[PDB]
Amino acid sequence: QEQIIPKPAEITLFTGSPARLTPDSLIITETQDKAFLDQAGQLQQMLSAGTGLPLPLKPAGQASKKAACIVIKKDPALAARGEEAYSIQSSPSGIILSAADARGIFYAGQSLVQMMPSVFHDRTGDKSAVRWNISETPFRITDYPRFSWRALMIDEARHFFGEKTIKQIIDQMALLKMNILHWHLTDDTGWRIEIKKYPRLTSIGSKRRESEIGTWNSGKSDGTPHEGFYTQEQIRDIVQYAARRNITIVPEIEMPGHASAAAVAYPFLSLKTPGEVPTTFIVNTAFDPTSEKTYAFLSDVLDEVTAIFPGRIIHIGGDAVRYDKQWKGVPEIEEFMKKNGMKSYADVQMHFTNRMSGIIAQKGRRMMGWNEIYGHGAKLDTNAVIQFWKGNTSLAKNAIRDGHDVINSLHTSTYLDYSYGSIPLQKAYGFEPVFPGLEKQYHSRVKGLGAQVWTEWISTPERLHYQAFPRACAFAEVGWTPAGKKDFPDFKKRLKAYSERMDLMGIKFARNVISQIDKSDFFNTPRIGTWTPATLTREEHSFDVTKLVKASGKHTVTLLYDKGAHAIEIESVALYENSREVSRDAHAGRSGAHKENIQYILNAPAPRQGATYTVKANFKGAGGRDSHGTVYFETP
Amino acid sequence: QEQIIPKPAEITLFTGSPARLTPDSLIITETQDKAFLDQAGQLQQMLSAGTGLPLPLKPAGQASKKAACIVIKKDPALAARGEEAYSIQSSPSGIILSAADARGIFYAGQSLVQMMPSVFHDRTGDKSAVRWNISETPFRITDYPRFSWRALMIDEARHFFGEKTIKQIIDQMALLKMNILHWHLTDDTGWRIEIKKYPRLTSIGSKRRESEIGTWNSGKSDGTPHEGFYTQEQIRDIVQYAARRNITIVPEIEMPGHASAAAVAYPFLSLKTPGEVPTTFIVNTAFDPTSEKTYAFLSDVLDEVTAIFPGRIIHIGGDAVRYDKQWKGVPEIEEFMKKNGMKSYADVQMHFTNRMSGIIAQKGRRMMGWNEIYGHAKLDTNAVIQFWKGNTSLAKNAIRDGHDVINSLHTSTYLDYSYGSIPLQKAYGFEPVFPGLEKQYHSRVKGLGAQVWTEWISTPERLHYQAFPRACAFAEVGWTPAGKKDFPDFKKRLKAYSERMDLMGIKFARNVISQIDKSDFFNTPRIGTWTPATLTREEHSFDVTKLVKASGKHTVTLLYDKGAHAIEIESVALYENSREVSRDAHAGRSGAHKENIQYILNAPAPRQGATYTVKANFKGAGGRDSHGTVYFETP
Amino acid sequence: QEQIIPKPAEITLFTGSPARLTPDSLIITETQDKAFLDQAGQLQQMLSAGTGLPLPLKPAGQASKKAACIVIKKDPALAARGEEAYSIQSSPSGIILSAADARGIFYAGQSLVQMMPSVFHDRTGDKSAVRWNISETPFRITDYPRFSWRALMIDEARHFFGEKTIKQIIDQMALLKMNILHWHLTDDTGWRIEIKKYPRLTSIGSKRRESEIGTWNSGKSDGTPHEGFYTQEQIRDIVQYAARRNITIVPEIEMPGHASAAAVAYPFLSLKTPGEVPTTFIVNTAFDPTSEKTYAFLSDVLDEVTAIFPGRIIHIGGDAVRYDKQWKGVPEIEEFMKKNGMKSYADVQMHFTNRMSGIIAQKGRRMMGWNEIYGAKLDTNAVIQFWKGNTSLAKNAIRDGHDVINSLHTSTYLDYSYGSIPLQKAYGFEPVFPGLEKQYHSRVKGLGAQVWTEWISTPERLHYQAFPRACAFAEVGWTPAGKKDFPDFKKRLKAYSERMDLMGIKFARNVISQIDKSDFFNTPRIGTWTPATLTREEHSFDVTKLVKASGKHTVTLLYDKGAHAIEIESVALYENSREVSRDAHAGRSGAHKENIQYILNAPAPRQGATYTVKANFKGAGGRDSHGTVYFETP
Ligand SMILES: CC(=O)N[C@@H]1[C@@H](O)[C@@H](O)[C@@H](CO)O[C@H]1O
Ligand SMILES: CC(=O)N[C@@H]1[C@@H](O)[C@@H](O)[C@@H](CO)O[C@H]1O
Ligand SMILES: CC(=O)N[C@@H]1[C@@H](O)[C@@H](O)[C@@H](CO)O[C@H]1O
Ligand SMILES: CC(=O)N[C@@H]1[C@@H](O)[C@@H](O)[C@@H](CO)O[C@H]1O
Ligand SMILES: CC(=O)N[C@@H]1[C@@H](O)[C@@H](O)[C@@H](CO)O[C@H]1O
Ligand SMILES: CC(=O)N[C@@H]1[C@@H](O)[C@@H](O)[C@@H](CO)O[C@H]1O
Ligand SMILES: CC(=O)N[C@@H]1[C@@H](O)[C@@H](O)[C@@H](CO)O[C@H]1O
Ligand SMILES: [Cl-]
Ligand code: NA
Ligand code: NA
Ligand code: NA
Ligand code: NA
Repeated sequence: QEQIIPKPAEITLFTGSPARLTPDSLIITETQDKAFLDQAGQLQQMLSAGTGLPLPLKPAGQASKKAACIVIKKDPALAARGEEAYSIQSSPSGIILSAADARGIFYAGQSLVQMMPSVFHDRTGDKSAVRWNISETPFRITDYPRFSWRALMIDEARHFFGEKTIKQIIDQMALLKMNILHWHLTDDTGWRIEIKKYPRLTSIGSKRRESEIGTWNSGKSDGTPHEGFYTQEQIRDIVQYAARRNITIVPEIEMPGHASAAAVAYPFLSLKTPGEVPTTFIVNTAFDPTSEKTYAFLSDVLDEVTAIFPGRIIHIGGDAVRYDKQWKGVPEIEEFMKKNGMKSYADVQMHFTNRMSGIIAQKGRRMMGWNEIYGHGAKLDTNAVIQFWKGNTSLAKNAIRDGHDVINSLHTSTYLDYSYGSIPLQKAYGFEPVFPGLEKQYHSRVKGLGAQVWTEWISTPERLHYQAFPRACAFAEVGWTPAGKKDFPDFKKRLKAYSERMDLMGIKFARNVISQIDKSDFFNTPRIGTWTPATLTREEHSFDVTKLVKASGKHTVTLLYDKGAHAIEIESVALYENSREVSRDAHAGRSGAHKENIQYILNAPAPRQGATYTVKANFKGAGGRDSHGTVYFETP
Repeated sequence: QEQIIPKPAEITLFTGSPARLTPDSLIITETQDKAFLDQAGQLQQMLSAGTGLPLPLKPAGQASKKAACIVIKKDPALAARGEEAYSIQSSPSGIILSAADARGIFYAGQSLVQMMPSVFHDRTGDKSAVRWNISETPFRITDYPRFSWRALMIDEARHFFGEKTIKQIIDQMALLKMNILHWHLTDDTGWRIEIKKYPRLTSIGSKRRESEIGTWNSGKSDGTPHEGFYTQEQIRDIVQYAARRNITIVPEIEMPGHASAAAVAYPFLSLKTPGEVPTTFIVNTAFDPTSEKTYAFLSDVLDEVTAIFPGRIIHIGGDAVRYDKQWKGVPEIEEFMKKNGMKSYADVQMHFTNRMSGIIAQKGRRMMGWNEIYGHAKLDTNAVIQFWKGNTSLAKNAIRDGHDVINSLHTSTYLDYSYGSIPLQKAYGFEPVFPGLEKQYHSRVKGLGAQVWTEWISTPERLHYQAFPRACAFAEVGWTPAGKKDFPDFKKRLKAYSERMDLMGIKFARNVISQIDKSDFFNTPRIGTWTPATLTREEHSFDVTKLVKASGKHTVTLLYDKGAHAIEIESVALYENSREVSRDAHAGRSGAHKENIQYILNAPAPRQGATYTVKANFKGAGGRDSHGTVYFETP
Repeated sequence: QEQIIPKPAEITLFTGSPARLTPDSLIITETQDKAFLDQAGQLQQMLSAGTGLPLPLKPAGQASKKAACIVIKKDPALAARGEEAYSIQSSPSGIILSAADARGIFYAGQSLVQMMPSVFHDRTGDKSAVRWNISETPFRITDYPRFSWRALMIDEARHFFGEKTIKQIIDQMALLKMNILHWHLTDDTGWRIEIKKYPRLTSIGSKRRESEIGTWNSGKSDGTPHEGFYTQEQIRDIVQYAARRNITIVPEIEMPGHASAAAVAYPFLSLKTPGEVPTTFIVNTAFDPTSEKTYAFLSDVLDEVTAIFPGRIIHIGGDAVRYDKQWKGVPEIEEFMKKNGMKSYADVQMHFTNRMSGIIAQKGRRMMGWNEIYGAKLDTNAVIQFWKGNTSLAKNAIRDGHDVINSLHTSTYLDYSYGSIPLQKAYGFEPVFPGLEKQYHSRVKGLGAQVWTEWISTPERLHYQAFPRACAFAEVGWTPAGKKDFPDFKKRLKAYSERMDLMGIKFARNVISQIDKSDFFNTPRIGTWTPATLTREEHSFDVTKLVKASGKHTVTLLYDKGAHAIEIESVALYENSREVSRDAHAGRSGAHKENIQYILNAPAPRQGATYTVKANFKGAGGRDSHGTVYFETP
């Protein structure tokens, strides 16, 4: 049925047969705007490669007749919905793609691919036999993002991955309509940008002798040198590759902290420069806030950043320095503080980060940073963007009420380096970027969200995939789909289909995740009973569903363990019409810490007026009766 | 691909590939008989939309052997088997559908449909993706019905469903080759046929304030008015729609009982007319059999019935009046009985139905009624007797007296009953020839009828649930030769046929189709049992040395019989002497509920002089009180 | 790679869509070599019938490049790899079949068949519904056999099957690229070759009253007469049937032992001729080696053999006579040993086989025999077939100038059960004798697998014993040693089995999923269980050092000894404390074994983390159980 991730804003389904691309189908451009023509050509190349169909570009050929073509239109009425909005009208007569801005057409194409057979992505095989149907019926889609900032961050400073890997990540982002690549390119353990005025930033800072592994303070090492960096020509190519796929790159140059690799290259940049690039991930060196050379150096670097990154926003990091380890007691710090009348080390960081916002602004750019740039001593430039990642949400809300745009990256929801125990798939999908205590008038200041793939413990592309996917798919939906249309069980079904595409595209996403059952699948589902140690003193259990049996069809009963030392063993679940059985699903299930076949399918008859309907479930405690659970009843 | 329900009478399979309908295929008529030409237009129109292929009608001689074409022949050889017989000769040379009467061709086309992909029935399906193969090999089919009367009754008096629903029912009947729609159109709770001479029959009799729900005497009501009736224009349109699909409509005007709606419309028609159309289903009002105006009124009604229903037979119901509630101690009745020398209230009823049989005969029609109309001024010998009661001697005597009889034993054919009361198996096992009837009389047993009473049926979907799939079983009972009936095979065929019902929108009962029944194994070898004593060990050995004669798949079925505990099955293996040569190790459970109780073993080509042993590892589930039987099928 | 059995020697895959044959496809020959034009017509006939496509032959230059065409070229470069070598270049623009010798084109065709839908083998199947793709991508194959002698032996002396059955055996051999049919046609219990000069060999020797069943000296029999033989016309027909499919027939006339049938027909041929053709399989009668009549009679037989069997090599068996039962204490033997100075009965047999090898050499042929023929003079060109695992003897045979074939009986005797020789043992067989030095390897020309038929009385039982282990021996004979891979072979054997089904081969269906401890001599062991360990349900096995890549790892719990099995409920993989994969299903590991393999999805490993396999199992009826837990990577 409907399988697009993100789920689009407005969908209208019609009855009949769907559109199908054939060897006779054409792509017609009914506009002269060349931005739309460039998108049309890029759309032709993509669709032809994946389907094998020729799909040549023509403004003529009429619209054939019984050969559904692709029509690209420029519809001004969608402009109220932003430059990323588009509409799709699909029927056997035609497939019309419209947008106010050319970027909408690209996203229309991605929706088109996701409504076609997944084999589109196969690099092998006979595709001349595929039925290239667009969904299962005719339809009208009007679509647009809830949030304008839908970001994925890749940390290449902790471990470098390179052009091939990041282009493959960009491909996943575009297919999910994520539009910001936050590129964390500098940190203590690596510097990954060629700066032509300062060659040692890469010739020294891009190489280290070994890497700590396992976890922080593991005492374990791989004893393996690690190096890599991007040349400025590579960065230009990747910027272009991303922009063609509707993605703006936000570069991050960490400061005043996370500066070890830069300091080793040029030791005057820090008051406590390490002897070599750190081999452990527990070292955080800080730039010297008391020497103009620091600011002069950083401004020269930022000059080259702006020449090769056209995006308006530059991320400085700006998270808190480890004051005790780095500045406390250093004479250059204490005198600097006494002179300028500063009471705290945090005041010294605020001074640095405020000065950098003026340096960034004088380059025609806009500064972004982690929420410490805002506070907790003068105040920060109102134009600065704040990425919230930790603390009381009152800090983000205070910044919003003071006039800052905010990106919600609360680390307990969005840090993809964490395990699936720490952030399960349902926690990623249930993330709500708009802080709940924030008054409605302020909501438009929450521009969106960012998911972070930190790479201390990620050294291969396949491990990067394992950590980033499938949860990045959830964040793409949180960023795009209207809040009122979010639906976690439905998202997980669509995720199964989408996981075929990830396989064919080489993405080693986490396996044991997509098909789990969690209690969050059932907030929108009726509850018909429970079990307790007391109800386990019998094995036959009856639950009334009279009010829920309104029509013929399939009903799914789920016995979901909640807590207790013991699971339940389930023999069968049946539906009774009055006192007679009319459907039974007999199969062994176990609902406890592990959930094994806990869903039972019941076939309801067209209801008998005046009859009662009862779900009867035969189950008992497994090794004991300390078991609590809930019985859910789905009526699709 | 012998999927057809009902099972055809004679089939001979060949070797090779089957015929396939392409966009080149044609339908050519090899006969000028107009009845065949009208049916060919029907066949072409149906098949074109189902398959999405042109399938053009071209006069004979324009047959290109590029593509297999459909040939519609007329073969007088088939007349020995009646007007509904036909033959299908299938091969890439072409598909030849022959028949002595045009009705045979229609059924040939329905069989054609059940041999093609089910996508035929999907209206929005991608039909151009399909290969329209007729079954899977060449074949000759010589088909005809065992019984001439294969009827389904729809009650629209209790609840009215209307034109769209009844055409949908007619469609399912036609695909199952059922040929009689018994239309129960009047009863106590409704009158659904427009009678122009007596407009209150519909203006009053077709409306009631509310309906009892749940069951008789429930004390529950839906509080919802219910109304509806067919105009005579609607009935003519539905008569033709049915006639196109080989179905004769037998109308029923209930009498002398089930008269409440007629009486309330015209209170002189009953001695105990209710004050309003009953809101419950326990009220059964009787026409007044002592008054001439009653007979003249009903004779008038039947005049209008005959004008719009072309069928030869008119049903009156004629089941017993509730004598003690309606007639006993009523002065008119008691004196009528003295004047006529009658000793029982049944005598009064029989006088009424006897007289109605003459009134109907004089209109050039035949009366039909339930067995109450038959006994030992008198009953027209051309009357048809339909039996709800299992009384073989009464049917014997009716046959000797010259009556065609129809068997509708209510404990087997009443589809308003639950599946506990009448399981699918019991419907399929129904034998219309009354048990013990001497063979001399079998030929007057003209068929069967299955009844959908609608007291507790208010939607088309619930009508489907009660009517199907047991109506499929009766279609087979009525068509298939008795010696070719095979319930296990019917169940396999029904599983396929239910795909068609799904796409056609028939909300049949889903849980009743794919059961395993103990009767399935009556002629399957028994290699062992289990008892509480044998469940004290995990491993169980059964000798099958004398049964393993060829390589291939052997099926072990561990079938629970009785006891408080099921058995949980870990694996079943085949041993050649002391060597394991096959093991099916899926988890199974056989008890009150059946969970994967069939185990597939691959036998080697048998080795001379070797012992073969089925070893089954199983134990009691929760205890040892369990008995069952182990069956062994060869390929 | 492909699904072809045997695995080709060199494969190169590319991205994209595969070549596809259509009704417009043609077969084009770009060589004038008439041997290639002949193979091309035979290929056309075979492919058009299987696919239902017309596939007409067209000359180079008169074709439309609309559809993919098959192009047949002669490539002398492949000559260094022998006459059976070939290459295939396939893409949507064409399918080029190349070979140095016309025999290679036939094997190129057999590989094409295995890369197309299996409906090819269904004579009645719906062939027009099928997309005739050559595999799933463009590819380049260069292929050639490792061994030149890839033999299957069928014993029709013990039980006669006949022409229809041997031809369907030949069809399998050809699809598997086996090139030698070793035809065991004479023995104690039957003589199956018509010899016109000695008509009693078949009129007497081809008939027996009944057959022993069960096992040797069972005392049981079937009370059923059994008879049959091939006429010389039938032989010539089967010889050319094999030759059209790249197979040379090596006939076998057993001597000096296994002679009962011959002797009963002509009693002067043995010193201990039985009274009737034996009806048990333990009787082994010896020809009389001390009498000139025997050699004259056998030379006459071999004259007729050479006229209907054209191949260079004739097999005599030559295995040891039952000396104590047949020759010891016989006056003619003891006097013959005195006259000639022989000290052992084996010397008498060696004199016999040595002399037969000269008789066979004088007819323009090469003698072949079991290792007893090597250990007046043995013809230096004789071929030695080893049922005995004796490397020093094979080395000496090679040093004395003999080609040798390896048929180690404990690995290649397909009359044995699958317990004695499981599929994996057949596949793991190495024809190069263990310990043989490299300089001698070139004289190991291949292998032979033997279907003895004492206990095989039907074609279907022949299939059950012969297949699928014959499929493994086909791969041993052809595939390079370093490209062998038993798991991948079982994967391909699944697909090859559809072809066997459609072609009527009643192969043993259960054996591909058998598991033996021998399956795991080269698989890591991550732990064991013992009566000690069975006191708890949860068990933990470290696999930190073994998790190196993403994908499916397999845990096998294999019972070794003890009076009790274990019942298994679940097996899970843990990354530190995070459960990351769980295979929950019921299994049992004891005298019989069910579902004892558990499949786990490893993520891309996290450097420095610990990976732990956790398994739930307990004792079945007790705790006297010992086992080994194995761990396989993807
Ligand atoms: C602002 C920020 O996110 N800093 C670090 C980040 O660099 C990374 O090390 C992460 C790993 O979980 O932990 C954070 O404390
Ligand atoms: C979410 C997070 O990373 N929190 C802190 C962070 O401040 C980091 O800088 C480090 C300092 O030691 O410890 C972490 O626990
Ligand atoms: C919540 C839960 O799964 N509890 C136990 C489980 O830990 C396991 O010990 C087994 C014991 O029988 O089944 C369940 O009773
Ligand atoms: C002759 C006959 O079938 N009469 C009634 C019928 O009208 C219907 O009410 C049915 C419901 O089961 O009960 C029968 O007694
Ligand atoms: C006859 C029968 O099925 N008995 C089963 C019993 O064996 C056991 O499985 C139990 C599970 O708690 O359910 C019972 O209904
Ligand atoms: C040399 C040789 O293989 N001789 C016999 C062979 O004839 C056959 O009887 C086989 C059956 O197992 O046993 C072998 O010992
Ligand atoms: C090694 C082995 O299988 N031992 C089993 C034993 O554990 C128990 O299960 C018993 C049940 O029948 O049978 C024995 O053969
Ligand atoms: Cl005998
Ligand atoms: Na569509
Ligand atoms: Na407020
Ligand atoms: Na003799
Ligand atoms: Na672990």
